[PDB]
Amino acid sequence: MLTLKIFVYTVVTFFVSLFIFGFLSNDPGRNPGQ
Amino acid sequence: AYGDAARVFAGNITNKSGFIPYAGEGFALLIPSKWNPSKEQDFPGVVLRYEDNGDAVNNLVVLVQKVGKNNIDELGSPDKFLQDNAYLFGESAAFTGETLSEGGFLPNKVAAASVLDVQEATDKKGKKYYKYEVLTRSADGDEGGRHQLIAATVSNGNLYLIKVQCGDKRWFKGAKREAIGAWDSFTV
Amino acid sequence: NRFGTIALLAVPVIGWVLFNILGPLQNQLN
Amino acid sequence: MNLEIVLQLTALLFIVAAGPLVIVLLSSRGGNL
Amino acid sequence: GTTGRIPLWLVGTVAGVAVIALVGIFFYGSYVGLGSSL
Amino acid sequence: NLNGFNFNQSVVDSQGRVINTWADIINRANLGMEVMHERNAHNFPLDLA
Amino acid sequence: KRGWFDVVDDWLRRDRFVFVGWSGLLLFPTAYLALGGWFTGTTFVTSWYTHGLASSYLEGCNFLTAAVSTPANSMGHSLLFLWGPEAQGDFTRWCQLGGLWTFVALHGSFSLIGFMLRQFEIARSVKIRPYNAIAFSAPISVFVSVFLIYPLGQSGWFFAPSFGVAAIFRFILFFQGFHNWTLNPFHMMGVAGVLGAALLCAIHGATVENTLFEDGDGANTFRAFNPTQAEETYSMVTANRFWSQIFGVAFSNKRWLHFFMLFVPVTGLWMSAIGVVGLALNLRAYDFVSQEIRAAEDPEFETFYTKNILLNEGIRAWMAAQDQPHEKLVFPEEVLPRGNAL
Amino acid sequence: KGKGYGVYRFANKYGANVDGYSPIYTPDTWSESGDSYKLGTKGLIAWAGLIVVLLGVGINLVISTSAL
Amino acid sequence: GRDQESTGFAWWAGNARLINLSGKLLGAHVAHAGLIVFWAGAMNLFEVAHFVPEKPMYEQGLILLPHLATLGYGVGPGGEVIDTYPYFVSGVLHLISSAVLGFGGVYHSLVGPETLEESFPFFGYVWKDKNKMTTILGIHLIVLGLGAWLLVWKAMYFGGIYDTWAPGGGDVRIITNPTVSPGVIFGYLFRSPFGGDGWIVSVDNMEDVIGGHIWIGTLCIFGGIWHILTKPWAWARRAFVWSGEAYLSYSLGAISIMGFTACCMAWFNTTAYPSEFYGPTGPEASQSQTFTFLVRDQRLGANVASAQGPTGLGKYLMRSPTGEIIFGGETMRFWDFRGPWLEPLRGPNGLDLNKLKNDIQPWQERRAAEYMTHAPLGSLNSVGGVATEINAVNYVSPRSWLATSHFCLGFFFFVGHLWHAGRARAAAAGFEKGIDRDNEPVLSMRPLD
Amino acid sequence: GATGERPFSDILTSIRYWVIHSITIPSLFIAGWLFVSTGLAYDVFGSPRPNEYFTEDRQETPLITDRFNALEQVKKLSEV
Amino acid sequence: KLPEAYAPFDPIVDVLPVIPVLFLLLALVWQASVSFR
Amino acid sequence: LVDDRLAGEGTGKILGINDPSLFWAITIVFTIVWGVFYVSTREIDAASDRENDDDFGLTL
Ligand SMILES: CCCCCCCCCCCCCCCCCC(=O)OC[C@H](CO[C@@H]1O[C@H](CO[C@H]2O[C@H](CO)[C@H](O)[C@H](O)[C@H]2O)[C@H](O)[C@H](O)[C@H]1O)OC(=O)CCCCCCCCCCCCCCCCC
Ligand code: CLA
Ligand code: CLA
Ligand code: CLA
Ligand SMILES: CCCCCCCCCCCCCCCCCC(=O)OC[C@H](CO[C@@H]1O[C@H](CO)[C@H](O)[C@H](O)[C@H]1O)OC(=O)CCCCCCCCCCCCCCCCC
Ligand SMILES: CC1=C(/C=C/C(C)=C/C=C/C(C)=C/C=C/C=C(C)/C=C/C=C(C)/C=C/C2=C(C)CCCC2(C)C)C(C)(C)CCC1
Ligand SMILES: CC1=C(/C=C/C(C)=C/C=C/C(C)=C/C=C/C=C(C)/C=C/C=C(C)/C=C/C2=C(C)CCCC2(C)C)C(C)(C)CCC1
Ligand SMILES: CC1=C(/C=C/C(C)=C/C=C/C(C)=C/C=C/C=C(C)/C=C/C=C(C)/C=C/C2=C(C)CCCC2(C)C)C(C)(C)CCC1
Ligand SMILES: CC1=C(/C=C/C(C)=C/C=C/C(C)=C/C=C/C=C(C)/C=C/C=C(C)/C=C/C2=C(C)CCCC2(C)C)C(C)(C)CCC1
Ligand SMILES: CC/C=C\C/C=C\C/C=C\CCCCCCCC(=O)O
Ligand code: OEX
Ligand SMILES: [Cl-]
Repeated sequence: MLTLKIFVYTVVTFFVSLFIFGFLSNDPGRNPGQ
Repeated sequence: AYGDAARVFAGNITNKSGFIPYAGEGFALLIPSKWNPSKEQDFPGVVLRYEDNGDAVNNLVVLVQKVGKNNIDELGSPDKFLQDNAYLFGESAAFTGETLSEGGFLPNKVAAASVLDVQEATDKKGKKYYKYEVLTRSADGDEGGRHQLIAATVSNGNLYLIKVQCGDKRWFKGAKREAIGAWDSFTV
Repeated sequence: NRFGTIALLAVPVIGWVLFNILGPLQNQLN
Repeated sequence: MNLEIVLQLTALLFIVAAGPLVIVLLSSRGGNL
Repeated sequence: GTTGRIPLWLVGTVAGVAVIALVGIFFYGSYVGLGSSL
Repeated sequence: NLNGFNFNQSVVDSQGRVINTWADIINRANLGMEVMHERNAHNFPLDLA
Repeated sequence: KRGWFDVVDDWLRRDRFVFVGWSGLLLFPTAYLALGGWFTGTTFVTSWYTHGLASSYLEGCNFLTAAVSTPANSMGHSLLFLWGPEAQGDFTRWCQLGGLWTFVALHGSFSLIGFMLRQFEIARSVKIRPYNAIAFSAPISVFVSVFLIYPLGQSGWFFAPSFGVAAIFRFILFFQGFHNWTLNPFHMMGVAGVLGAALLCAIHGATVENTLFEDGDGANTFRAFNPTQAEETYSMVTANRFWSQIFGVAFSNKRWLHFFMLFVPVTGLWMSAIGVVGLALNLRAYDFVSQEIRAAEDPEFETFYTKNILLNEGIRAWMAAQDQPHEKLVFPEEVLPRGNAL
Repeated sequence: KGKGYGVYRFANKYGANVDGYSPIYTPDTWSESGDSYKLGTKGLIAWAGLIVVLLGVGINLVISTSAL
Repeated sequence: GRDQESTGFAWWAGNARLINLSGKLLGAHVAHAGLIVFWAGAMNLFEVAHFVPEKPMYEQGLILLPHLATLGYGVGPGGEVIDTYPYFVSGVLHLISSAVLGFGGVYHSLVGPETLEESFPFFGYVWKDKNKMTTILGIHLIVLGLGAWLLVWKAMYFGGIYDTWAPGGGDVRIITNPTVSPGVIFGYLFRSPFGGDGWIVSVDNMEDVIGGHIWIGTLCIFGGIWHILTKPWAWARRAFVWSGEAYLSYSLGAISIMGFTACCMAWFNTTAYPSEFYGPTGPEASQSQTFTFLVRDQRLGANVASAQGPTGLGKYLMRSPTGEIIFGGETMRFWDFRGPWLEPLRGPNGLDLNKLKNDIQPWQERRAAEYMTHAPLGSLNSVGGVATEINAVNYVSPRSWLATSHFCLGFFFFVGHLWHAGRARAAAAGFEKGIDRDNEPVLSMRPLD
Repeated sequence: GATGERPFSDILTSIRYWVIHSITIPSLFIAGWLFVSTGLAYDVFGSPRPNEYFTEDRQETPLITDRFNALEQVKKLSEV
Repeated sequence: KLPEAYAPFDPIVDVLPVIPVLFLLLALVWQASVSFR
Repeated sequence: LVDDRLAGEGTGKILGINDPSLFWAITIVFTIVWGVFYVSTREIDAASDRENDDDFGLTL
């Protein structure tokens, strides 16, 4: 059961870190406006 | 037509005591105004029955039975009189079996009655009364128990008895006032 | 008599309306 | 018609009448609205 | 005779006050009298 | 637990008796479907939850 | 225009603030009478002698609890005319007997007929297509099946809906307790249609309002439109791409979009009407026989369907005594179904 | 910044905007009468007398028909 | 004022015409603050004038008075109101200060300078000037930290605050040893929001509250000083939208979270919201009902420990899914409740059978009965009891009002944050007024599959 | 445009309009008040006054059982 | 209740809290008088 | 007891960490993603054809 908890924690933190550091990567500049 | 004007700008309420007086054949009592007449005759000798609009558990009934004795004490002691008239709380005749899985009940018993208070007193006229206060509990335990108020007397060779029922749930929510008022107003 | 009171209340209203509007009403009719 | 109720109604009328009174005063005199 | 009109915003304000007073009277009458549970 | 309007026993006649209403019929239906929503899950008279 | 018909048609089909038309002669009197009957019944007429309740402002009821009540069950399906063999010309006793309900219903049905006729006539005068008139068939069918066909297949008008808020709520609860109306596939289609229509309305409004075109310099975009313009005011290509990448499918045809918008709620309401027509004869999808048999044989099998069955049983048992005074049901407190401690 | 469109881009092509197409407040079409009361000051005085009398009658009737 | 002719904003969006007018915006904000103080004072005066001493606070529909009671003003041992003068003083002070605030707002909105960037350079700002906005943020952070420290000083030196867990009944104590342990402070903050944990709503003593307030005051002061002396870094300039509407959206999201937290704290907490002034909570009423029924049935000669219910689980006492002895029935879901009248009967492994068999006190029984009858159930027209009751009781719990109102406010302000964040992101990019017909972005992309 | 009637904005801002209608609307309001207060509403539409819900004869709710004698039955039930 | 010295001013207190709603209505009235320019 | 379980629900742990392995997993994954982002954040900024001065960002 501890292995499942470790695996789920790893997956969740991976996806949340992806979300955070993707929205930190100059997101407002990705628009078609001139 | 009628011609009666509407009671506009009237600062008085016609009835606010919460009780409606009743004059019967040899007895009188104050019936709660929020109750309605009923057509049920559960006990022998029923001459009056009223039940609450919001709950049929709250009710009162008046029994006038024929007896030989001219006085209430000749029917026995108050404990003996209550023991003889134990059918007023109903019977568990439909349940025919043995069980041991009840909460606070004797074996093979799904109901019980706790005699909380007994009293013997005489009215202003000089007629003796037998007053009881019981709390009957069920195996399932609906309403958290039922409160039974009984006042019995004998007049002109007939036994006059009143039983007022009120669920505990309504009893502690403020409906004990009407039940106690109806119980204390029984005059013969 | 109860309806008579309401009718008597309504009479001056009709009188006033007729007094205030008779001219233009007659003009519109022609 | 209680005296307390009459006083409450009077106070409510005074408070309510203080709102449009400013607007009426400023509109009648041609103020900067 | 009497030149001039009535402001439409004044008319609207008076009508709104009247309907609000009517609704308030209805609520007060709901809290006392007939159908007030007491 | 901030329920809807409760117009139960609201219309009362001069002597104090209760005149029923469609709200009271709805209340009777609610009482019918209340004492049966969980048969054996209750040990005490009030459903405070 | 010289004939009587020609001059009457010239006056009736005139350009006016309120269009009268040939259908106005049927619509306006009946609609006015129905509205007046409802208002009079809710304000002054009571329901003490036909139902045992109070249903008027005069007796102390608010907007929610005031209604025009149905006649007693003894009257059966009588049309209850003011001059009929029951009221016999007495207006006060006609009102007391419940004749205002039939008055309102019979005038309202003809008002609905007149309104569809008015839609047809106005569409023909302006030289367009009668799809709006076709769309009113769903409300008319709902009204016909609920207020006429269902009571006509029952004991009497007593089991019809009463014109009020709490009365309609009681009607809904009765339909749940006795008919198991929630478990009817036709009602399920009706619910799906209504909810899908609301979804379509919201999504179309938002999509049009958020794909507009820059036709002005102000932040208030409502002033950059002109009804007589040629170009469309929003970007169908952009809307289609957005909804294709978000949802997976999207509209590419405005005509198909708007026909689907018309089609969904009408079909839902018609299906619900068919369901109520079937229910008029107590042909209710009430139970699953396999589930009942399995629960009877095995005292351990329980699903949500059985719990709903028990709830319906409780509703029936506890509402029967007061909802149907004619049956004169006296129920001892020990025969009513009840749970433990509740 | 503005692009020079104004309130409506095609104002010249279609004449005006939606506001200039279907107005709901046109004082030009208002009746020439109605801005002056023909009955004058005497009519207003008669109206004041009538409204005072009617208010008194109404309050008297409301008080009398009620239960005080 | 202005008009749609020279602004482009309609009358229903007229407050957007003063986005770039610093003086008028300041006047509007000052007037709104005056309105808030006016409501506080007027409501306090209304509640103090309609208060009777024969009924508890929660039975009279009061929501501002219990806030002053928890600060130890005009209350005594056990939670009984003794003096009602400090409430009057607070209301009068608020109402009088509202006049000054309103005059300042009216002046700054009507006849004050329209744009204070040329005459008052210290107070002037530009929405796109990051340094000035950060400086203002730091100043207000310092002010908030001072407010938190002001709250801290009350519980220490100026008479203290009401403590519902004090020995010998609740009373106004003085907090001498606040909990400033990093492990304790971080335990509340990074706790789960689910049952049993409860996040910060589960704070169960006033020492933790005072320690957390010391922490928050120090943090706010340090952060204000940090922001006054610095400017946003590259990683912050690369991630945010810098405009007034964007800042508004950020604040809206923050205060929506705050509103949801306030709703949950009002519904669930018992330390900062004593039941003596707010009434019983949700679980508290159920636990009280089970307790009083157990007491009554025990007085009738029954074995509560060995009593068996209809389902075979236990009528009065059962076991929680982890082992603790808990009350039986449907109140088995509320076994996480912890109240001052129930803790003395609880041992290391749950409820103590001997303690509740021989050492139950009449004051505990009275508290249980009172919290049983005053359950937080009611209707919209203020009718106490379940939905299938009669018109006899005029009562709705103060917890219900606060919880419902603040959940509604929190949800609506979350929606407002969504609206304003979207509009700010679109307007900064430059397509908030629609798509450009000449250069439509979609027409330049390759078609999908 | 316009269908050939006086604009509502023109009518509602007229001294003549507000002189005529300073009498009619209050007159109708007072007429309705007098209709209710004089007891006409009870008599015309047959609604029970608060003291006429239950008579000394019957203390239960009324019930109509006959369809063709309904007039006489409701006359008997309404007896005071 | 209010202190005995402030008893005569009780009716003033009973109507205070509606003033913010009156303020919102007053803003609407001012916009109407300005004629929604 | 009959069986074994983690026995951690309703306790109040920081981030639900009862074993240091969860902390190690969280920290390692976060650090890896942060390092990957940190290497490239210089190149990402240069796509705007502007320098990250005090006037950088989406402004209005
Ligand atoms: C950093 C980002 C987030 C990371 C984590 C995200 C996890 C997401 C998981 C998926 C599910 C969604 C979240 C479920 C939350 C359930 C909250 C709950 O069961 O309970 C909420 C808890 C309450 O905790 C309670 O706290 C209580 C406190 O205990 C003690 O409290 C007092 C202490 O003195 C008394 O002594 C009392 O007797 C004693 O019991 C008890 O412990 C209870 O058992 C416990 O449940 O509140 C709180 O955590 C405080 C408020 C929390 C936030 C607001 C919640 C409400 C709003 C929901 C979201 C918005 C909805 C609207 C917008 C919709 C559209 C977008
Ligand atoms: C505009 C059309 C209109 C229509 C379609 C209806 C429809 C209806 N009304 Mg309503 N009504 C209306 C207007 C209308 N009403 C008006 C203006 C009033 C005055 C307030 C009323 C007042 C009213 C009352 C008081 C009642 C109704 C009721 C009804 C029903 C009448 C049943 C009946 O037997 O009819 C009569 C039958 C017909 C078939 C008539 C048609 C006969 C044709 C034209 C032949 C003519 C031949 C004849 C021998 C010669 C006559 C000519 C000569 C005298 C000049 C019916 C649902 C009843 C009700 O709803 O009960 C619940 C009822 O009680 N109505
Ligand atoms: C929360 C309250 C509130 C506040 C403080 C403001 C504030 C402001 N509004 Mg906004 N507004 C609001 C709500 C509010 N508004 C609402 C609800 C709407 C929708 C109807 C609008 C719609 C709106 C529009 C359409 C406009 C504004 C504008 C303005 C600003 C200019 C004021 C002015 O020129 O006219 C003030 C006009 C008058 C002379 C009326 C004076 C009445 C006074 C102020 C009443 C308050 C007095 C009080 C009774 C007593 C205080 C005195 C003290 C001693 C106690 C001002 C800062 C204007 C703007 O954009 O400026 C550039 C403008 O164009 N507002
Ligand atoms: C009023 C509230 C407030 C607000 C709105 C801001 C706003 C801002 N801060 Mg400031 N700050 C504040 C208070 C505030 N701060 C306080 C009290 C402190 C002292 C701790 C600081 C210290 C601070 C630093 C050190 C930095 C900022 C920075 C910034 C900017 C980056 C936005 C950001 O947070 O990234 C979005 C948020 C995140 C990606 C995650 C943050 C959430 C944290 C990690 C949660 C856990 C809390 C943390 C471990 C603290 C311990 C908890 C406590 C019990 C001790 C932004 C302008 C940055 C900057 O630009 O400076 C010029 C920066 O580097 N702030
Ligand atoms: C705070 C920094 C935020 C940075 C930006 C984040 C952007 C959004 C990212 C995605 C967020 C949603 C998904 C999160 C999934 C992982 C979390 C999870 O499931 O934890 C679930 C775990 C459950 O942990 C459980 O713990 C038990 C013992 O207590 C047992 O050990 C269980 O085995 C264990 O699973 O809970 C936590 O990790 C606690 C999280 C506490 C968070 C505190 C945040 C404080 C600062 C913010 C305050 C406001 C927060 C919002 C409040 C209002 C909301 C309306
Ligand atoms: C126009 C219009 C409208 C409106 C309506 C209405 C109905 C309104 C109203 C309004 C109003 C009705 C307002 C009011 C206001 C008020 C105010 C603003 C007040 C204030 C006050 C104060 C501030 C006070 C103070 C005081 C104190 C506290 C103490 C003692 C003294 C005194 C009293 C002074 C409508 C919607 C229809 C539509 C559109 C248009
Ligand atoms: C029966 C009958 C008849 C008829 C009659 C009529 C036709 C009547 C009418 C009547 C009417 C025609 C009435 C009306 C009424 C009305 C009312 C009563 C109203 C009210 C209103 C209100 C209350 C409102 C409210 C509101 C407000 C204020 C706010 C917003 C919303 C609303 C709008 C809702 C006849 C004789 C022929 C024959 C026999 C039978
Ligand atoms: C600008 C503007 C606005 C706003 C405004 C505002 C928001 C204002 C506010 C204002 C304010 C916020 C004010 C206040 C005032 C206050 C006062 C004036 C007070 C007074 C008080 C008193 C007088 C008191 C007395 C007393 C005492 C001392 C004790 C006890 C008893 C009594 C209570 C009697 C509007 C919306 C219109 C729109 C346009 C623009
Ligand atoms: C007084 C007190 C206390 C204390 C408290 C404290 C100390 C607190 C703290 C708190 C805190 C310290 C908090 C914080 C928070 C934070 C947050 C909430 C954040 C957020 C963030 C965000 C939202 C972000 C976003 C983003 C991303 C992710 C990406 C990119 C973009 C951006 C940046 C936008 C206690 C409980 C002991 C007890 C009671 C009392
Ligand atoms: C080179 C030295 C420099 C810096 C290192 C400093 C501190 C390291 C401290 C702790 C690292 C392990 C953290 C463990 C967190 C708690 C885990 C748990 O709760 O089991
Ligand atoms: O679980 Mn589902 O439903 Ca909430 O109330 Mn109590 O618990 Mn049971 O009963 Mn009712
Ligand atoms: Cl339980």
